[PDB]
Amino acid sequence: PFIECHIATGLSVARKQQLIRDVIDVTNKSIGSDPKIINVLLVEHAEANMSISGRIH
Amino acid sequence: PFIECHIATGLSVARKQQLIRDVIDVTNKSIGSDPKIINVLLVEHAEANMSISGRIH
Amino acid sequence: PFIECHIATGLSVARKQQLIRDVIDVTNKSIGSDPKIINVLLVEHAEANMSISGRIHGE
Amino acid sequence: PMISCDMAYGRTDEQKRALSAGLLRVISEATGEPRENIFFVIREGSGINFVEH
Amino acid sequence: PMISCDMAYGRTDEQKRALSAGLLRVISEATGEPRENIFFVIREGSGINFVEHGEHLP
Amino acid sequence: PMISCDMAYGRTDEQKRALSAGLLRVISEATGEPRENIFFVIREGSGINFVEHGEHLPD
Repeated sequence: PFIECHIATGLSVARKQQLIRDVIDVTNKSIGSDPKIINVLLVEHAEANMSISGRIH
Repeated sequence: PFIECHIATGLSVARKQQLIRDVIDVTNKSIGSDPKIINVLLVEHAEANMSISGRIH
Repeated sequence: PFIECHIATGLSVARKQQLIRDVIDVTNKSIGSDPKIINVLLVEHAEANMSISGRIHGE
Repeated sequence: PMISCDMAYGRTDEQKRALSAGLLRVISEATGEPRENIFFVIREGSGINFVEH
Repeated sequence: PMISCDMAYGRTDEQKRALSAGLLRVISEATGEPRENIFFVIREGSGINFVEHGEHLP
Repeated sequence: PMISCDMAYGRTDEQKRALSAGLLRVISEATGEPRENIFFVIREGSGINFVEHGEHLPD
């Protein structure tokens, strides 16, 4: 499977690598996919480029 | 809903903010979604990274 | 159709432009689409932000 | 431009046409690109496939 | 934040609930953002529509 | 790398195989990544779900 995650800029590189690791872990544990077949893409954006729930930053 | 818009870089912050406001309004008017469930992601790209109508920038 | 390609940063602009040409051609030849309606987006990422096959950049 | 909308299944073809007419207009007016230059795809799914708040 | 997962048909409602809950939890903890600030969509397809390790899926 | 193709329903499995082989070859060659490292998903929809050159597609 392919998980694509869009977050705000601001996390450290360490934190982001831990995030990816943990995405892989939780995907494996709930839908049962082998880590070998799990693909993750983390994309960071400026807050101004995102609207959560109709809100303007 | 989640509306993801890929546009060329070049707009002002003010123009992009209005664009996100306009996307939310349109979505709410046309399909009836509460702005509270409307999520918008605006992604800007270099013209070289995009082709529209098969055109190479 | 719309083809979105996520690759590592590192390609020259010339190389990226030909890649886009090549995707358009492959798509036209396989699927029949008029090149004028084949839309391609190339997105470049830091290696650290991609995991293929459960792998973490470095390790 | 390329635009996508992921949303719950259930909207009518008429509602989808309204959605696209609005989004095409607003993206076209903001970017200055002609409507013919803006690709749009709707992806639908059942409720179990969405978590919205 | 926004999260999507493209995967094959066949996961149970129970599995999709576990997935969304697990994903929202880790993204919320990483970003400091509440769960309600995190959109999630699962997009399903049949085997021919996925190529993994260079082979179409059954 | 990760590649997606959003296109109208109706393509045969043979066409989808041609499309994937072509994309994986061009991306692999441009990118220097092995074919096994290139994940590809095809997403299909009905005509009303696509707007190309200003118009919703027929089926």
